[PDB]
Amino acid sequence: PLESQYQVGPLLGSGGFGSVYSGIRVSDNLPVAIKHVEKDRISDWGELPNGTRVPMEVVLLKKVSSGFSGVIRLLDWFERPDSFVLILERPEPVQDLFDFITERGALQEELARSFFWQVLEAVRHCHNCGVLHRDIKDENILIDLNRGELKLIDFGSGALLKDTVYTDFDGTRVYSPPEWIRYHRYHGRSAAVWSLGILLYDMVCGDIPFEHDEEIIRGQVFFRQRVSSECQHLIRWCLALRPSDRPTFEEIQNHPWMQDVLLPQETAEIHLHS
Ligand SMILES: N[C@@H]1CCCC[C@H]1Nc1ccn2ncc(-c3ccc4ccccc4c3)c2n1
Repeated sequence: PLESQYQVGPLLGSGGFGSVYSGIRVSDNLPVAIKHVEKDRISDWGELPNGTRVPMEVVLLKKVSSGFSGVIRLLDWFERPDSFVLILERPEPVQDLFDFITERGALQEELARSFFWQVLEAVRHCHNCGVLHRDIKDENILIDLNRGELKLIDFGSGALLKDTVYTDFDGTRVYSPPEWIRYHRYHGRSAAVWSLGILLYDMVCGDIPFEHDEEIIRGQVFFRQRVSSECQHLIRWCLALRPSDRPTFEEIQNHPWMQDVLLPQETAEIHLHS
């Protein structure tokens, strides 16, 4: 088979996640993203039913890639002596929610609402498939700027969803809940709902609410921009210091602020086109 059925293009980015490149599938000019993960930097390993020892991201993406969904799909993967190479779907034109907020600042509530709903729909899909992302943030959300469809990326800090406590967090500290900071213990859904509150505030305020551990432990949110009282209410609910006091994905989606959402194409025509 060999790994030269893809044509390598510009390096999209690099970090602890490895290196991501823009690619093209030679067989049908399909756009793809190629991620190279060094074997040494793999924290949590997984195993495929056939016995192959692989990165956990491959396990979790195979559980959620039975599309369609708001999750970037794993098309293929390869093993090399000192690395693993993942072939993922690449929307085009595409923009990162982090870069989108860097350019446009605080998003209008109608846009934040459409974007936030699609994340909820995507996260619910991962949970329905027994996968937990565990690093929900603007940097891990791509926008298909023509279709106005958002898609989740980077399951490298994810895990299989479980009803017991997690005592491992390899995600963004400023997006981590107070219970992780204090006890180094959290539960999947409530820790996902905290991060969703950090995300919605980031959308509507143009920045995360907390920079340091004390601000997190305190969990008191100051609104720097004009934001509706219903939106502030949902944010503060998602950011309840006690996990049990946070909403469920159903309660978030049934909140008065989450009503009369736009469809992806309407959002792109009103807010993204031109
Ligand atoms: N969060 C960054 C946004 C801009 C490009 C580099 C990104 N860093 C990462 C980190 C880990 N992963 N894991 C998968 C991706 C990924 C997947 C598909 C992509 C499609 C188009 C553009 C970037 C893409 C990034 C990724 N990007």
